[PDB]
Amino acid sequence: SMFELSDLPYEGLEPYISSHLLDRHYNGHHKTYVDVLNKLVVGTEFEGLGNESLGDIVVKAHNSGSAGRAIFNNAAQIWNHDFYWQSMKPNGGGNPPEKLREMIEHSFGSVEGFNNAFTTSGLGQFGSGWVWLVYDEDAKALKVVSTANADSPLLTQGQLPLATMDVWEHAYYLDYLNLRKKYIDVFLEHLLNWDFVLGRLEDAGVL
Ligand SMILES: [Fe+3]
Ligand code: NA
Repeated sequence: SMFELSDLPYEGLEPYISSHLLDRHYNGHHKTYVDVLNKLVVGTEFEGLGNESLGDIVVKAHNSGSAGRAIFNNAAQIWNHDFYWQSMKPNGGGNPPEKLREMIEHSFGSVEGFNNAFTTSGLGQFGSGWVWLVYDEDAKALKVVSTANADSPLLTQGQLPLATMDVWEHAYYLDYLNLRKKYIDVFLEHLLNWDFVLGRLEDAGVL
């Protein structure tokens, strides 16, 4: 019945995300969202709820408009960061597994087509935000979309999130400074967790 900072799935992602950067992003930014949300939900319908309710809280707070905006920003950021950490692994990146190949090829023309769409989307999100690989139920295909600030596919009907890459400047600044492209390159090359993507498409019954 309080929000908590959930454990990382790994000890680190060096040398791609430095020890210092991981510490500041996780124990600094992500931890602070958890603290702030605990403070904000007091006296509201969300008091005494835990991490499993985060998805529900995001949608309800967003629908509330002005009354729910701070709660939305913080709940959404916690949910987004949890998703981000699961979206990477040590020895990640590279080509998708065999069981994903056709869907990737169908949706983006080729692996290189995917890398290009993902990179374009990341450099295209002006200011703070997130890049998502999603399954679009109406297109019957994978898509790349970006969101501003704390927005996510939880806000959009028919769009199942599969992986995310944080493009808030704090996600990469300490290691890559203003070179967001260098960080995006590294994400695709060595971080993206295809086991997570695949596992979620299997859970949703898509594959
Ligand atoms: Fe972040
Ligand atoms: Na959705």
